[PDB]
Amino acid sequence: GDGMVPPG
Amino acid sequence: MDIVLTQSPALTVSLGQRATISCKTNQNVDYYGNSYVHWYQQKPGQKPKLLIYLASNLASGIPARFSGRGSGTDFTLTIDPVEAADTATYYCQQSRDLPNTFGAGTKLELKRGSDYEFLKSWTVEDLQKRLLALDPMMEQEIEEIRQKYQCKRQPILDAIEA
Amino acid sequence: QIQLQQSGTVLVKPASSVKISCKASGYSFTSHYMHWIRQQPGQGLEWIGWISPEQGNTKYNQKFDGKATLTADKSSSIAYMQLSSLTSEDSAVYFCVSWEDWSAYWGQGTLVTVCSEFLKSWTVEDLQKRLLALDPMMEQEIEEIRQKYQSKRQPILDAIEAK
Repeated sequence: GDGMVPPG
Repeated sequence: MDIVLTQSPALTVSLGQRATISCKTNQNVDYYGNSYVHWYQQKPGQKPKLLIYLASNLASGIPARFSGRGSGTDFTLTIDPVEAADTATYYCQQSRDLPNTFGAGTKLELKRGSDYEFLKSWTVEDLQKRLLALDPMMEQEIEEIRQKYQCKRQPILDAIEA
Repeated sequence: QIQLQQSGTVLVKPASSVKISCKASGYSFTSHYMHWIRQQPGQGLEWIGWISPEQGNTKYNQKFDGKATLTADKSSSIAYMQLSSLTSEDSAVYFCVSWEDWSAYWGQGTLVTVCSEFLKSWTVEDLQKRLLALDPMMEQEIEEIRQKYQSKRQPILDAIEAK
Protein backbone atom coordinates (compact mmCIF):
# COMPACT_ATOMS: atom_id res chain seq x y z
CA GLY A 1 0.00 0.00 0.00
CA ASP A 2 1.83 3.04 -1.36
CA GLY A 3 0.13 6.40 -1.74
CA MET A 4 2.66 7.48 -4.40
CA VAL A 5 2.89 4.35 -6.59
CA PRO A 6 0.33 3.99 -9.41
CA PRO A 7 -1.03 0.58 -10.48
CA GLY A 8 0.95 -0.76 -13.43
CA MET B 1 -1.00 13.76 -19.58
CA ASP B 2 -0.18 15.10 -16.12
CA ILE B 3 -3.23 15.10 -13.88
CA VAL B 4 -4.24 18.54 -12.61
CA LEU B 5 -5.73 18.78 -9.12
CA THR B 6 -7.74 21.95 -8.50
CA GLN B 7 -8.37 23.08 -4.93
CA SER B 8 -9.25 26.53 -3.65
CA PRO B 9 -6.38 28.40 -1.94
CA ALA B 10 -8.20 29.50 1.22
CA LEU B 11 -10.96 28.40 3.58
CA THR B 12 -12.07 30.58 6.50
CA VAL B 13 -14.27 28.62 8.91
CA SER B 14 -15.50 29.48 12.38
CA LEU B 15 -14.19 27.43 15.30
CA GLY B 16 -16.33 24.35 15.90
CA GLN B 17 -18.20 24.32 12.57
CA ARG B 18 -17.82 21.99 9.61
CA ALA B 19 -15.01 22.69 7.14
CA THR B 20 -15.00 21.14 3.67
CA ILE B 21 -11.91 21.09 1.46
CA SER B 22 -12.61 20.39 -2.21
CA CYS B 23 -10.31 18.75 -4.75
CA LYS B 24 -11.15 18.60 -8.45
CA THR B 25 -9.19 16.40 -10.86
CA ASN B 26 -9.11 16.96 -14.61
CA GLN B 27 -8.98 13.17 -15.09
CA ASN B 28 -10.72 10.16 -13.60
CA VAL B 29 -8.52 8.61 -10.91
CA ASP B 30 -10.75 5.68 -9.94
CA TYR B 31 -9.18 2.28 -10.59
CA TYR B 32 -11.08 -0.94 -9.80
CA GLY B 33 -13.37 0.33 -7.05
CA ASN B 34 -10.77 2.63 -5.46
CA SER B 35 -9.87 6.25 -6.15
CA TYR B 36 -6.27 7.37 -5.85
CA VAL B 37 -6.63 10.68 -4.03
CA HIS B 38 -4.90 11.17 -0.69
CA TRP B 39 -5.10 14.00 1.81
CA TYR B 40 -2.37 15.66 3.86
CA GLN B 41 -2.20 18.31 6.56
CA GLN B 42 0.81 20.62 6.83
CA LYS B 43 1.09 23.01 9.72
CA PRO B 44 3.47 25.98 9.36
CA GLY B 45 7.05 24.90 9.91
CA GLN B 46 6.12 21.21 9.96
CA LYS B 47 6.30 18.29 7.56
CA PRO B 48 3.18 17.07 5.73
CA LYS B 49 1.09 14.42 7.48
CA LEU B 50 -1.22 11.87 5.86
CA LEU B 51 -4.88 12.09 6.92
CA ILE B 52 -6.83 10.11 4.31
CA TYR B 53 -5.71 7.56 1.72
CA LEU B 54 -7.73 6.23 -1.22
CA ALA B 55 -10.34 8.99 -0.90
CA SER B 56 -12.23 7.71 2.14
CA ASN B 57 -9.84 5.84 4.46
CA LEU B 58 -8.65 7.30 7.76
CA ALA B 59 -4.93 6.95 8.46
CA SER B 60 -3.37 5.61 11.64
CA GLY B 61 -3.78 7.74 14.75
CA ILE B 62 -5.81 10.37 12.88
CA PRO B 63 -8.79 11.77 14.84
CA ALA B 64 -12.36 10.88 13.94
CA ARG B 65 -13.34 14.48 13.12
CA PHE B 66 -11.46 14.08 9.82
CA SER B 67 -13.27 12.30 7.00
CA GLY B 68 -12.82 12.08 3.25
CA ARG B 69 -15.23 11.25 0.47
CA GLY B 70 -15.56 11.59 -3.27
CA SER B 71 -15.31 9.71 -6.56
CA GLY B 72 -14.30 10.14 -10.18
CA THR B 73 -13.20 13.78 -10.45
CA ASP B 74 -14.76 15.30 -7.31
CA PHE B 75 -13.45 14.78 -3.78
CA THR B 76 -13.86 16.45 -0.41
CA LEU B 77 -12.06 16.36 2.92
CA THR B 78 -14.29 17.18 5.89
CA ILE B 79 -13.23 18.38 9.34
CA ASP B 80 -16.12 18.33 11.78
CA PRO B 81 -15.79 19.93 14.24
CA VAL B 82 -12.95 22.30 13.36
CA GLU B 83 -10.58 22.61 16.31
CA ALA B 84 -8.06 25.30 17.22
CA ALA B 85 -5.28 22.87 16.26
CA ASP B 86 -6.61 22.38 12.74
CA THR B 87 -5.41 25.64 11.17
CA ALA B 88 -3.05 24.40 8.45
CA THR B 89 -2.64 23.85 4.72
CA TYR B 90 -4.34 20.77 3.30
CA TYR B 91 -3.31 19.01 0.09
CA CYS B 92 -4.90 16.50 -2.23
CA GLN B 93 -2.57 14.18 -4.12
CA GLN B 94 -3.30 11.73 -6.92
CA SER B 95 -1.54 8.40 -7.42
CA ARG B 96 -3.56 7.05 -10.35
CA ASP B 97 -0.84 7.87 -12.90
CA LEU B 98 2.72 9.09 -12.90
CA PRO B 99 3.81 11.68 -12.12
CA ASN B 100 2.17 11.93 -8.71
CA THR B 101 0.62 15.39 -8.54
CA PHE B 102 -0.61 17.52 -5.65
CA GLY B 103 -3.15 20.29 -5.45
CA ALA B 104 -1.95 23.80 -4.72
CA GLY B 105 -3.27 23.49 -1.17
CA THR B 106 -6.08 25.05 0.87
CA LYS B 107 -5.04 27.23 3.80
CA LEU B 108 -7.57 26.86 6.61
CA GLU B 109 -8.04 29.82 8.95
CA LEU B 110 -10.53 30.73 11.66
CA LYS B 111 -13.13 33.49 11.60
CA ARG B 112 -12.73 36.14 14.29
CA GLY B 113 -15.69 38.45 14.08
CA SER B 114 -16.55 41.96 13.08
CA ASP B 115 -15.10 43.34 16.33
CA TYR B 116 -13.32 40.04 17.07
CA GLU B 117 -16.69 39.08 18.55
CA PHE B 118 -16.13 35.34 18.25
CA LEU B 119 -12.90 35.35 20.33
CA LYS B 120 -14.76 36.39 23.48
CA SER B 121 -17.15 33.52 22.77
CA TRP B 122 -14.14 31.17 22.72
CA THR B 123 -12.99 29.10 25.67
CA VAL B 124 -9.76 30.03 27.42
CA GLU B 125 -8.00 26.88 26.18
CA ASP B 126 -8.95 27.63 22.56
CA LEU B 127 -7.60 31.19 22.74
CA GLN B 128 -4.42 29.84 24.34
CA LYS B 129 -3.86 27.49 21.40
CA ARG B 130 -4.59 30.35 18.99
CA LEU B 131 -2.05 32.50 20.84
CA LEU B 132 0.65 29.86 20.33
CA ALA B 133 -0.34 29.01 16.75
CA LEU B 134 0.91 32.46 15.72
CA ASP B 135 4.54 31.63 16.54
CA PRO B 136 5.14 29.02 13.77
CA MET B 137 3.69 31.35 11.14
CA MET B 138 5.80 34.24 12.42
CA GLU B 139 8.96 32.13 12.61
CA GLN B 140 8.49 31.01 8.99
CA GLU B 141 8.35 34.63 7.82
CA ILE B 142 11.29 35.52 10.07
CA GLU B 143 13.39 32.65 8.73
CA GLU B 144 12.81 33.87 5.17
CA ILE B 145 14.22 37.28 6.11
CA ARG B 146 17.03 35.47 7.93
CA GLN B 147 17.66 33.26 4.90
CA LYS B 148 17.67 36.34 2.68
CA TYR B 149 20.17 38.16 4.88
CA GLN B 150 22.41 35.09 4.95
CA CYS B 151 22.65 35.45 1.18
CA LYS B 152 23.01 39.25 1.26
CA ARG B 153 26.18 38.98 3.35
CA GLN B 154 28.07 36.15 1.65
CA PRO B 155 29.21 38.38 -1.27
CA ILE B 156 30.54 40.89 1.27
CA LEU B 157 32.30 38.08 3.13
CA ASP B 158 33.45 36.49 -0.12
CA ALA B 159 34.82 39.87 -1.20
CA ILE B 160 37.18 40.08 1.78
CA GLU B 161 38.73 36.62 1.57
CA ALA B 162 39.20 37.21 -2.16
CA GLN C 1 8.51 3.45 14.79
CA ILE C 2 9.69 4.27 11.27
CA GLN C 3 11.84 7.40 11.15
CA LEU C 4 13.67 9.42 8.51
CA GLN C 5 16.19 12.03 9.66
CA GLN C 6 17.31 14.33 6.85
CA SER C 7 20.36 16.41 6.05
CA GLY C 8 20.86 19.80 7.66
CA THR C 9 20.35 23.22 6.13
CA VAL C 10 22.60 23.99 3.16
CA LEU C 11 23.26 27.39 1.60
CA VAL C 12 24.94 27.33 -1.80
CA LYS C 13 25.99 29.65 -4.59
CA PRO C 14 24.22 29.55 -7.98
CA ALA C 15 25.12 26.90 -10.58
CA SER C 16 26.72 24.60 -7.99
CA SER C 17 25.26 21.25 -6.91
CA VAL C 18 24.38 19.69 -3.56
CA LYS C 19 23.62 16.23 -2.18
CA ILE C 20 21.23 15.64 0.71
CA SER C 21 20.55 12.42 2.59
CA CYS C 22 17.57 10.65 4.16
CA LYS C 23 18.62 8.13 6.81
CA ALA C 24 16.03 5.34 7.12
CA SER C 25 15.40 3.26 10.24
CA GLY C 26 12.62 0.98 11.47
CA TYR C 27 11.76 -0.94 8.28
CA SER C 28 13.47 -3.06 5.64
CA PHE C 29 15.20 -0.34 3.64
CA THR C 30 15.00 -2.23 0.33
CA SER C 31 11.37 -3.34 0.76
CA HIS C 32 9.71 0.05 0.12
CA TYR C 33 10.44 2.83 -2.35
CA MET C 34 11.86 6.17 -1.23
CA HIS C 35 10.05 9.12 -2.79
CA TRP C 36 11.29 12.70 -2.74
CA ILE C 37 9.16 15.84 -2.42
CA ARG C 38 10.06 19.45 -3.19
CA GLN C 39 8.31 22.43 -1.61
CA GLN C 40 9.30 25.89 -2.81
CA PRO C 41 8.97 28.76 -0.30
CA GLY C 42 5.28 29.53 0.16
CA GLN C 43 4.31 26.92 -2.45
CA GLY C 44 2.75 23.47 -2.65
CA LEU C 45 4.19 19.97 -2.84
CA GLU C 46 5.80 18.34 -5.87
CA TRP C 47 6.84 14.71 -6.29
CA ILE C 48 10.39 14.53 -7.67
CA GLY C 49 10.68 10.78 -8.16
CA TRP C 50 11.34 7.52 -6.39
CA ILE C 51 14.11 4.96 -5.97
CA SER C 52 13.93 1.30 -5.06
CA PRO C 53 16.82 0.66 -2.64
CA GLU C 54 16.85 -3.07 -3.45
CA GLN C 55 18.20 -2.67 -7.00
CA GLY C 56 18.86 1.06 -7.28
CA ASN C 57 16.00 1.46 -9.76
CA THR C 58 14.87 5.07 -10.18
CA LYS C 59 11.74 6.67 -11.64
CA TYR C 60 11.37 10.40 -12.10
CA ASN C 61 9.05 13.31 -12.58
CA GLN C 62 9.60 14.66 -16.09
CA LYS C 63 10.04 18.17 -14.66
CA PHE C 64 13.10 17.21 -12.59
CA ASP C 65 14.89 15.17 -15.28
CA GLY C 66 18.51 16.30 -15.24
CA LYS C 67 17.95 18.32 -12.05
CA ALA C 68 17.77 15.55 -9.43
CA THR C 69 19.57 12.21 -9.35
CA LEU C 70 18.48 9.68 -6.73
CA THR C 71 20.87 7.23 -5.10
CA ALA C 72 20.63 4.68 -2.30
CA ASP C 73 23.14 2.82 -0.14
CA LYS C 74 21.55 -0.34 1.24
CA SER C 75 24.85 -0.84 3.07
CA SER C 76 24.05 2.20 5.23
CA SER C 77 20.24 2.29 4.78
CA ILE C 78 20.62 5.88 3.54
CA ALA C 79 18.87 7.49 0.57
CA TYR C 80 20.44 10.35 -1.37
CA MET C 81 19.30 13.08 -3.74
CA GLN C 82 21.70 15.30 -5.66
CA LEU C 83 20.49 18.59 -7.11
CA SER C 84 22.77 19.93 -9.84
CA SER C 85 23.07 23.27 -11.64
CA LEU C 86 21.35 25.06 -8.81
CA THR C 87 19.34 28.17 -9.58
CA SER C 88 17.04 30.31 -7.46
CA GLU C 89 14.06 28.23 -8.61
CA ASP C 90 15.71 25.34 -6.74
CA SER C 91 15.66 27.13 -3.37
CA ALA C 92 13.19 24.90 -1.54
CA VAL C 93 12.59 22.38 1.24
CA TYR C 94 13.04 18.76 0.18
CA PHE C 95 11.34 15.84 1.92
CA CYS C 96 11.89 12.11 1.67
CA VAL C 97 8.92 9.78 2.16
CA SER C 98 8.53 6.02 2.39
CA TRP C 99 5.29 4.09 2.72
CA GLU C 100 4.41 1.01 4.76
CA ASP C 101 0.86 -0.39 4.50
CA TRP C 102 -0.80 2.92 3.58
CA SER C 103 1.16 4.82 6.24
CA ALA C 104 3.52 7.53 5.00
CA TYR C 105 6.64 8.41 6.98
CA TRP C 106 8.00 11.86 6.20
CA GLY C 107 11.44 13.26 6.85
CA GLN C 108 11.64 16.54 8.70
CA GLY C 109 12.86 18.29 5.55
CA THR C 110 16.09 19.81 4.26
CA LEU C 111 16.23 23.55 3.54
CA VAL C 112 18.12 24.40 0.34
CA THR C 113 18.61 28.13 -0.26
CA VAL C 114 20.41 29.28 -3.41
CA CYS C 115 21.78 32.82 -3.28
CA SER C 116 21.08 35.35 -6.03
CA GLU C 117 30.98 44.27 -9.17
CA PHE C 118 29.73 46.87 -6.69
CA LEU C 119 32.02 45.62 -3.94
CA LYS C 120 35.52 46.18 -5.34
CA SER C 121 35.15 49.94 -5.04
CA TRP C 122 35.06 49.38 -1.28
CA THR C 123 38.09 49.04 0.94
CA VAL C 124 37.84 45.86 3.03
CA GLU C 125 37.59 47.82 6.30
CA ASP C 126 34.88 49.84 4.57
CA LEU C 127 33.31 46.52 3.55
CA GLN C 128 33.25 45.11 7.10
CA LYS C 129 31.47 48.29 8.17
CA ARG C 130 28.95 47.45 5.46
CA LEU C 131 28.71 43.90 6.82
CA LEU C 132 27.82 44.99 10.35
CA ALA C 133 25.37 47.55 8.91
CA LEU C 134 23.18 44.74 7.53
CA ASP C 135 22.03 43.56 10.97
CA PRO C 136 20.18 46.82 11.81
CA MET C 137 18.57 46.44 8.36
CA MET C 138 17.54 42.83 8.97
CA GLU C 139 16.31 43.58 12.49
CA GLN C 140 14.07 46.32 11.08
CA GLU C 141 12.71 43.86 8.51
CA ILE C 142 12.23 41.30 11.29
CA GLU C 143 10.61 43.95 13.49
CA GLU C 144 7.97 44.67 10.84
CA ILE C 145 7.07 40.98 10.98
CA ARG C 146 6.98 41.07 14.79
CA GLN C 147 4.84 44.21 14.63
CA LYS C 148 2.31 42.52 12.35
CA TYR C 149 2.09 39.49 14.62
CA GLN C 150 1.91 41.56 17.80
CA SER C 151 -1.23 43.14 16.32
CA LYS C 152 -2.58 39.71 15.35
CA ARG C 153 -1.84 38.65 18.94
CA GLN C 154 -3.56 41.59 20.63
CA PRO C 155 -7.21 40.47 20.22
CA ILE C 156 -6.34 37.07 21.69
CA LEU C 157 -4.48 38.63 24.62
CA ASP C 158 -7.39 41.00 25.27
CA ALA C 159 -9.92 38.15 25.12
CA ILE C 160 -7.87 36.09 27.59
CA GLU C 161 -7.75 39.13 29.87
CA ALA C 162 -11.50 39.75 29.61
CA LYS C 163 -12.23 36.17 30.73
